[PDB]
Formats: sequence, C-alpha cells, structure tokens
Amino acid sequence: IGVKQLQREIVLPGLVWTNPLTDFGGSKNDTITVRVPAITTANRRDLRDPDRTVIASELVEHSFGVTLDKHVYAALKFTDEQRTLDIRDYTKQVLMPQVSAVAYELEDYIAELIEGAPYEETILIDPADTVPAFITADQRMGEANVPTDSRRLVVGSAVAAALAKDKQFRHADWSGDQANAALREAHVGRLAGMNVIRSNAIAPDKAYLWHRTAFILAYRTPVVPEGAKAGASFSANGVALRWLADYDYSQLGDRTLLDVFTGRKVVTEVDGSFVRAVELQLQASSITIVGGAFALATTTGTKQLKVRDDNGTDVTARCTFASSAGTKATVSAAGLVTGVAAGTADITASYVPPQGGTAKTATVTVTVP
Amino acid sequence: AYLWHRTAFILAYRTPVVPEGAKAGASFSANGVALRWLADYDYSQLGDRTLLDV
Amino acid sequence: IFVKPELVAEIGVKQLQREIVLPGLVWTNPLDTITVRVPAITTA
Repeated sequence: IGVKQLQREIVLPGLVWTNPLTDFGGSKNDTITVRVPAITTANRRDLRDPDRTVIASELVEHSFGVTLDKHVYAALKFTDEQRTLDIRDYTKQVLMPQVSAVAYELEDYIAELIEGAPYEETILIDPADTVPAFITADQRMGEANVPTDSRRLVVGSAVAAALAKDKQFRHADWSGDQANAALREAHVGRLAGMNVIRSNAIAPDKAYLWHRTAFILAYRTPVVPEGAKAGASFSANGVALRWLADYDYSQLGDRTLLDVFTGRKVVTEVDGSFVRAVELQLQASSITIVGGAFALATTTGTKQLKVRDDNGTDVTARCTFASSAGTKATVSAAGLVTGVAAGTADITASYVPPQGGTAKTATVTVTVP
Repeated sequence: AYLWHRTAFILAYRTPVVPEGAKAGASFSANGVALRWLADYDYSQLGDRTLLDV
Repeated sequence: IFVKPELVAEIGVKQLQREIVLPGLVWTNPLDTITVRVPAITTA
C-alpha cells in the first residue's frame, strides 16, 4: 500500500534572501526604498599651474525600491461535508497537498524571478569542457568587482549530467581525486569555488550563478482574520502560511484558503546593469525525435511527438514541426501529429541552437495505419 | 433649552443576540447601553465586516 | 543631492468631537414591546 505520486523538492527558497527587512506596510504604497551609499570622484592638476581654480565633486545617493506585488493563494472546497467525509484522516489529507502546492508555487515564483531577470549576455557552456565555462562565469563575476564570498550556483539536471559526462572529473586522474566521486557516485564536488546545488524547478539546461546580493524576496504571513471561525499558522519550509476556512455559507461553501504575501525585487546598479549574476546554457549540437520510427495509434488517431537533444534535455516546447505530406499526415504546433489519411509520411522537427546559427533539423518517417 | 422630569422621555434598548456565524469578541457597553461586536469574514469577497449594533 | 526618508508624526493633534453628556439623563429600559401600566385615580 502506498503509490504516492512523484513530487518535487524544495531547494530554491533556501538559497535566496528570505525577508531581508520586516516592515513593508508602514510605508507608502506598501514599498520600502533602500538607499545605496554613493562614491566620490577625484581630479588631477599640474603643479605650478597658473590657474588655482578647483573643480568640486558630486555625491548623489541612488536608491531603489522593494514592493509587494503578488499574493499566492490556494482555494479548495470540501466535498459537501466538514468533519468525516472529506478529511477523514486529519493533518494527513487536504492539508498536506495544499501545503505542498503552495510551497511549489513559491518555488516557481522564485524560479520565475531568477529566470526573468535580465542577464544581458548568456554564457554558453559546452558539454566537451564545462570547466572553461565555469571559469568564464568566474571571470564575469570578477569583472563587476563582485565579492568572492557568498557566491552560490544552482544547476539543473542537465548541467549536473554534463558535469558527470565531462572527462575532467570522470577519469579521477584529471580531477586529482583518487576516490572518483564522479564515477563511484553521482554527486559532483564543488568546482571553480562555488558548490554544486541540484534544482529541478529551473530549466534543466539552465544554470544560474549569483552573489548573495543579487535578489530580494519578501514574504509576509497574513494575520489570522477575526471573522473566521477557523484559523491556522502552519509553516512551510521556512515561510509561514495563513489558513482560513470560515464556512462561506451561500451554496453550502466549505472553501479553504492557504495564502501568504510574496514580493519580488531584482538588485540593479545606479545606472542599471544586472552584472551581479550569470547564466549558463548548454551548447546543444544535435537533436533527435524519441522513439525512432513509429506507426501512430490508428488511421484516425493522435500522437504527441517528443524531441530530445544530444545532451538529453526536453525541447518539445521550443521546437517547430513541419510536414512535407500535410495532406497525408497533419501535425500541430506542439508536435501532436494527427492521422488523417493512411499511408507513409515524414515530419521534420527544427530546433534553434542556443549558440546561434542554422537550426538543427531531424526528419522522422510515420506510417499511419 | 429643555427642562424635563426623569419619569418622562423614556428610551428602550435591547442588546440583541449574535447570529450563528458571529465570531464575536469582547463587549464595550458605551454610555451604559450594552453593544455587541460582530466580525464576519466574507470569503467570496476580499473584505471583512465588523458591526457594532443595538 | 542626498535622498532622505519621510516623517509622519502625531503630537497632541486631536480632531474636535462632541461630548457624551445627554446619555445617562433619561429613563432607559432594557428589552418585542414593553407596556407600562398607568395606575387609576378615583373620585369622591
């Protein structure tokens, strides 16, 4: 007994600024202005110059603002009962799935914050040699005079897989370690100073290296309403959640709300330049449609085609599909090929390479029954 | 101006009872007459209602 | 130019309001409807 569905792990919320400052509603428009200390400019003058005039400097302190903008909430209605027919095992059903969903929603919020931050350029990591890519990332961090300490890197499944595939660490003599952590185990040790942290929430082919002073996350636990007969203050992996179920009456409503206030901020410069973080994207060079040749399902069926790169990442969302026999076989935008006429056709999937240039194309035949 | 005897000019107060979905708190009893505090959260809307009535 | 915060204070500035004097000078009765009996006066 027990076939519990596979579920994600909460790793990202523990690697970001959780409530750097407490009070937010005490200021206008629920936002707080943070001042950044300024710097002074200098000047040079030749000795024995006929002109004794001097040029004054300027000291202007640019400041930014952190604002609460989002309200993560989870709504659920009990099955026309309050005590036994819906929550027959208390604190083990309904509550646990709702808490897990809210935690995953906050994790996705943090992931959206990290991915949507303007990274300007993009470090293209090659599977042949990941260490040079990480060294380039270190160089990018060094150029902006970022402090060496408190630099954390979060990698995806594909990044860790490519690190394992790299011959630098696998051979155990190029990596120096005699225990062969890359082969005897699946955990890659810290490289280029930063440690390796695995996170499946982010895109598998995307890795993000950022200093501690890169992102701002604000979390506010709502106060327990005074007009609710129920109420709870259950926490969730470091952030508390507000639970209310006040028996909304109306259509015999047993609605339950698990909510918490969340707010995002990206740290920029005085002129505006996100040079405090870097992103690494795998240099995909070959793609192929999984499953090889296939018939379909029947003469009037559908099949969701899937395409994977050489590295082993799902790229179905970011691939285009074309049919050279559209009358024989009909393909959708997402790759859902539908069989309209029995026969033999071909479908070509094209993927734009992250490194740029011509799009990699792969053609697979289909035999619609 | 008004000059009246204590017998005249009477007033009546009830101090009603709270409904089922009350979630009431403490009492106030302003200027002698008692008052009831009602606090009802409206899940359908975005607000909470507080009522002091008699 | 130095950016500075804002200040909102409150020192003895109370909005003018009325005074509760009239309540307590009237015959208040607790509690559908209330009926008060009027005693009768006879004649001789």
